Amino acid sequence: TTEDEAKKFLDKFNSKAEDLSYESSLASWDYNTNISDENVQKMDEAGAKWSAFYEEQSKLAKNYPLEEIQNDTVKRQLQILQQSGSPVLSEDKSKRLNSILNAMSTIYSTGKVCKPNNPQECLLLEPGLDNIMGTSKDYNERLWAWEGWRAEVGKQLRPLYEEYVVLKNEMARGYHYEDYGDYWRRDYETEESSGPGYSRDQLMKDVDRIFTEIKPLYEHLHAYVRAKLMDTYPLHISPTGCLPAHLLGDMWGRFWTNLYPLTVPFGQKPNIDVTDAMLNQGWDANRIFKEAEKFFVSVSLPKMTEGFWNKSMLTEPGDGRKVVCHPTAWDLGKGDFRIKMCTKVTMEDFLTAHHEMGHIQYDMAYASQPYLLRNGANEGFHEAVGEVMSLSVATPKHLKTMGLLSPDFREDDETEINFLLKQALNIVGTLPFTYMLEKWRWMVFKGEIPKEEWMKKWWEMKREIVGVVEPVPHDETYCDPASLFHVANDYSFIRYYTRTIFEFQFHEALCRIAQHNGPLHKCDISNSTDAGKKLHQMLSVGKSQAWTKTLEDIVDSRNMDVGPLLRYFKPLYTWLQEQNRKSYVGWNTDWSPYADQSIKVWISLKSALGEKAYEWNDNEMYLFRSSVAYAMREYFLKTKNQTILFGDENVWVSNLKPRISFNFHVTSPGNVSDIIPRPEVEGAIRMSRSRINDAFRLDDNSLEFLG
Amino acid sequence: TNLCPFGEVFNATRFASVYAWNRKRISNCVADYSVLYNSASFSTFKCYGVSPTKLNDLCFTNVYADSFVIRGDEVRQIAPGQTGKIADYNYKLPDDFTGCVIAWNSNNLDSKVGGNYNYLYRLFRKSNLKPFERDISTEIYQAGSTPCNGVEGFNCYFPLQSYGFQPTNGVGYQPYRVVVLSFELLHAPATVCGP
Ligand SMILES: [Zn+2]
Repeated sequence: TTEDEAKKFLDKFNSKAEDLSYESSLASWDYNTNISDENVQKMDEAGAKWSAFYEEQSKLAKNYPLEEIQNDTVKRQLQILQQSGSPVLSEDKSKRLNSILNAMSTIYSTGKVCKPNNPQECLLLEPGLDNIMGTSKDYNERLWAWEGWRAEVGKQLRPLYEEYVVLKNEMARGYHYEDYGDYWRRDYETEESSGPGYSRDQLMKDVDRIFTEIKPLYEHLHAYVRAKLMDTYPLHISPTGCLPAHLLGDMWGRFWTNLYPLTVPFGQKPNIDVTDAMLNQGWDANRIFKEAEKFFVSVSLPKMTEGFWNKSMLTEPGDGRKVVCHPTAWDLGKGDFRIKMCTKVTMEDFLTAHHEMGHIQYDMAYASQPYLLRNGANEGFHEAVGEVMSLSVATPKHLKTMGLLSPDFREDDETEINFLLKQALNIVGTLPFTYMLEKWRWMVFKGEIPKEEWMKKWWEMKREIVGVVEPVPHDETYCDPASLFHVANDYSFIRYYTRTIFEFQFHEALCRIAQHNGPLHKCDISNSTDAGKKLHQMLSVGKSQAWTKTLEDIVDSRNMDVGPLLRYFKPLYTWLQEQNRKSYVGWNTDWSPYADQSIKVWISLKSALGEKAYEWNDNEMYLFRSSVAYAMREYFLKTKNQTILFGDENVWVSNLKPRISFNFHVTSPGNVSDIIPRPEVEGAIRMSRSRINDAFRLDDNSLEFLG
Repeated sequence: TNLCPFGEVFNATRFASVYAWNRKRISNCVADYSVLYNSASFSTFKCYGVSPTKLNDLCFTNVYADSFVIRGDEVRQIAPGQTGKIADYNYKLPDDFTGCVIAWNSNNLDSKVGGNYNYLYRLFRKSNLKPFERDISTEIYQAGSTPCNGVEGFNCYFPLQSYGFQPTNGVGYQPYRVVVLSFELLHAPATVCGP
């Protein structure tokens, strides 16, 4: 029968795959713990040996009909094998695609933005632009770095990205999925029985719903932050419009954590920082991880293995070892678990250590499963199991019975609101950001957004969904979404959305098992064997079950509830409402920081609509912007005796309509921040309005300027 | 009246593969089985029927010492009534086993950087093994119904795979050396007594 054929087929695949990736994991661990060029080769060799074998076994598994197989666990193993990692593409269109992906990664990693008054001080993203967008309170400086990182690097990705979705669709369609988005959303597609199956389109419907339930709590946080940012940017933020996209604490606005010094509810009271107590008490790396190991075993989980202690890299080394050390939790295989992290004696790295070991604990539980099922239920389970541990440990109660907090320390409600907000800027501020991004990409892979509408539609959803407005208008030469690491490196982004919901579902569930009374953010799972057994039962199944069921036997619901999240934030939600009584809640989609200084133009409809002889296109827009620059050039020379060399690059068109109307403003040539005031631009146009109507053959009722 | 050559079985340079497990015949010698059971070098020493304690005051016709190598997870399968890739296809013990099962971690002697792959095991067999049966055949295994005709391909696999013993593996994947003592009692001279 065709089940035995696949049962023995997987038996052999398992016997070879296990060691083929372990030698691959070893080869990449040798590199990450000692960067060299020998290790880059020893890595790529084992990676190729693994990929080639995975292709071979995905083809040989393709001709195993899933219809006639009456066992479910072996069904899922074949599914992973057939779905992923096949060839469906020609050798030329595959080579072409690989070059596009490396180019996008290299450009993002090596790109830099130079200064306006010193072009030799060019600055990379890490750590140069990261540090600016995360700490600067200078509007113009952040605007330079924001716009500069979208014109010098983003524009380079627009042609590469356009070709990248085409080859991804052409590949995804060959896997018999609708789009590349359809191929991404397959990870949530389960099979369930004793019940109805979760489908790929059901993920989109549940994600739209969850956002609409987050919109209230976000609108109030968005409104409170807006009112606070008004104190430090008085004349740049409208109290009812959107938020400038370059003032959100980083380059993109993915998190608002770096806005806490400007939005702290009660600044006079600092947030709890344990670092000084750890230092004075003489803590080291070992003490941090042993205290994390003690925490997990206090929840009836297993302690680490001496293979983890004797082989992992807990600290940056001696003797000039170049190490990529950004915290990761390696399940190399064959029961070999390690953690690579340049841990320091801080509270941040103290929580991160519990997060990493949280990944290892997940890895150890499902190690008993077959190789293809050794993974989280869906792509959001791992990084949520990681963060739930970080939640309970960061609490004042836990630090109290650790020796890092005085027993005479009090927890008043003023600091609780400080903590809740510090969490919300990170956890809740990212949810609309994460949601519109994946939505935009889903819509691009489906084809619902033509390439000539990409940036038009991209920022419409920014003002509508996230309520943030671009500081300068971007036409379709930009590729602003690709300015993010995840977009330009072909990684999913909904996994950060779903993990956040699953995180607090887990949290609210385990705090009920642990009989925790009081507010949810003060919970702690330590020393609860009841709560740890149910956790290990979910971690042990791995990927061998419907994630709906796997989630059902922890939180008692088959579905994805954002309830626990809003329940976790009710203390801040009811505080924000009382703090928003005197300001506006919501945003104005049409406002922009460049709007009032712009000038509305009305293209003449020389014939009704669609008569395309006239009815201007991209090339006429260049001629119009160059004609405006001339008028500005001529004006300053004839009225101020100044040689200011404007160009088409200094005329910014917004509110574009399909050859009907648009706005435009002007900036100083090498300084995007300084906008030429509107009355002066109006005068510069009057002086040469006869010269601009001639070139387009219009007669001053056809070409109008609304003022 | 000499001492049984257990140092040949236990202190051997290289062990045999599990599919091709070794057997040493032991006769006409004195054996102090209390050195084995009171040695701290072993991770497993389990007996069945006979008692470890002070039963080196018995007699037997022949003592049989089987030896092979497996990974830690598979040590449980060297026992009466166990199932698995080892107990079914490589080494099977009878329900009425009269002997002992000894084991010890051999990560120091059988694991190599890059990986030691000399130790093999059987992954497919048309039927299970009878107790103490050895199958050293290398016939291509037929899983489908198309004739394999002695060549591996779709639904036709080579029956023996290779243990990937690395020194950095977990304990369950680390190599373990195993010695299974078999005590035989025939209506016969009973040469190996031992005081
Ligand atoms: Zn993580």
